[PDB]
Amino acid sequence: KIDFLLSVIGFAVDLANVWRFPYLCYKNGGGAFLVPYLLFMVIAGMPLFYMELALGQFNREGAAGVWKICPILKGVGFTVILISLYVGFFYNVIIAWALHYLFSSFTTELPWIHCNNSWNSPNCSDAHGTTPAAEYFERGVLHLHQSHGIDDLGPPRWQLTACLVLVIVLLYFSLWVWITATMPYVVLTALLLRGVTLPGAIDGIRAYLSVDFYRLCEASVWIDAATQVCFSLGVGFGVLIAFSSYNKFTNNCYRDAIVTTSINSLTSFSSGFVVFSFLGYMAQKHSVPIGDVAKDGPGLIFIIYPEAIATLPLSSAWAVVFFIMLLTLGIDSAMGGMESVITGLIDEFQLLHRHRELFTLFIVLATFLLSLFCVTNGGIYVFTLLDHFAAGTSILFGVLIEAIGVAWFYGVGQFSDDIQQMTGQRPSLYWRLCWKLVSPCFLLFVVVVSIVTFRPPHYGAYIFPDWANALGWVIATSSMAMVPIYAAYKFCSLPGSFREKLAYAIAPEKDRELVDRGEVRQFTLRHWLKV
Ligand SMILES: Fc1ccc(C(OCCN2CCN(CCCc3ccccc3)CC2)c2ccc(F)cc2)cc1
Ligand SMILES: *[C@@H]1O[C@H](CO)[C@@H](O)[C@H](O)[C@H]1NC(C)=O
Ligand SMILES: *[C@@H]1O[C@H](CO)[C@@H](O)[C@H](O)[C@H]1NC(C)=O
Repeated sequence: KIDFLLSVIGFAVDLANVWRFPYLCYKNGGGAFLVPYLLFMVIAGMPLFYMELALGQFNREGAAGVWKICPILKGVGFTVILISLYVGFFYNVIIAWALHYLFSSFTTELPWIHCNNSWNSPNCSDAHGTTPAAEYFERGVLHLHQSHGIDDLGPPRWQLTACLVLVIVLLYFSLWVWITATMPYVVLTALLLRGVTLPGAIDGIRAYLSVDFYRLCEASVWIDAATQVCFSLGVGFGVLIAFSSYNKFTNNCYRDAIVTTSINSLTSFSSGFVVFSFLGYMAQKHSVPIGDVAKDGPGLIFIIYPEAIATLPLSSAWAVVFFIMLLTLGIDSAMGGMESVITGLIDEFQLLHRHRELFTLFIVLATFLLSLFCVTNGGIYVFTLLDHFAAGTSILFGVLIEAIGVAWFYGVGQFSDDIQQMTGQRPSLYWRLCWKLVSPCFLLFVVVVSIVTFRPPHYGAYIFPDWANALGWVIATSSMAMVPIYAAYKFCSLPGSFREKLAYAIAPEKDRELVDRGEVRQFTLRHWLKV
């Protein structure tokens, strides 16, 4: 009842709809990003959500223990864990920035209002060049002007290192909801009501709701939309399976999938609406076009929202409340992502059941030491590289392998009966077709297009060198290469001839009685042709 609805709210809003979605909408065409996003959502965001929810609820294992249905494909369980670790590495930095801004908001005069300060260049325009908020961010919080690229980083900054330490301590002691869940909705509604009334908001709304029919012919908005759907829904991170492994057996995993995706899409739409409504007003007030008012990067919202707060009556209170909300949202997301990895590695190995605090300490210390790279002078370059290369092709490859392993090796007709065991009904033809044919081919197309059509990352005008791209590709392939290695190890470890090795490697562990009598279900084509 109310506990069910309060659980949907927690999954409906996260840091991926407030921080990344508007920045990806602005980077691509305004309104040309909403067509691939909605198409990919409808096609392969509900089937995958349903699949992971049901798999976790039925097999009662975190991330790699659910692969008793196909022992040879356990490498995706480690791939998703590596992806989660990589994501958390740069996920901590956003919380550090939010803490910095929250501490800086306790003033009678906000520091990002005018440019008379010591961190301002002559190229600053006051309501007329660079805006005071972007200059304040870059040259007072990041100190980006002292870095000459990714090959020249410098020592870490002592102001942001303290925030990172505080975030790490809080996360560890939280890992070892009535107020925390309904605060972002109130804040976003208030911001939307404010931004609707601003003089130049209609132009931004029109640019947001207009679809450009020439930006859809480029193979970048599709990849961005697919990766953003994966980021927002949590598919491909190992989080949904781990969360659902604790749910009741006779739980309706279909209604949850139907409702959570709808509410998530509505929240994403509202966030983009607010951001573009403020962008239009800024562009009108600065006498510049909408596309030439900011840079495409993870500095949006951090540049926009302070300027929106500055126009409210008592701006200090609004700023404090907004940054507290952002801090809580980021903490929740990071703690969930880290708990996924911790529980997966605890379930996998047996010695660690006597190493709980001494394992969480190791994980958080490694995360802190790896996040220390992004608090240097040139940390935004490392942030951009990580954001481009940690997920994307690797996460889509992992999702494709998971879908293939569940729908072709185990069997969609057996998955349906497993669902019908816990819930009184079984999936219809639409769900089975989407699981078996529609989703895998689209995922394969997106993966192939992403690999063949490579676009180097950039931050405004800086173009990354060759070795940066090589290191990024190594980082991306490190998690992807976990499937063939485990497959080869599993094949070589099992005893018997080739046929017996294959039979024990592809058949489920609950079918050993049938396999021992020469009754392998995967040695006939009726099993592979059945939808
Ligand atoms: F095991 C679980 C325990 C708790 C939760 C809570 O949700 C967290 C919301 N997720 C949204 C999806 N994000 C995508 C990954 C990004 C990321 C970031 C850093 C490192 C790695 C990955 C992860 C976070 C929750 C909240 C209300 C509730 F009622 C129940 C659970 C989930 C699973
Ligand atoms: C900046 O400060 C100087 C000295 O305090 C002052 O003369 C100048 O007018 C200020 N700039 C603006 C735009 O007011
Ligand atoms: C700032 O403006 C001056 C002109 O007054 C210009 O010469 C300089 O290049 C500008 N700085 C930039 C664009 O970084």
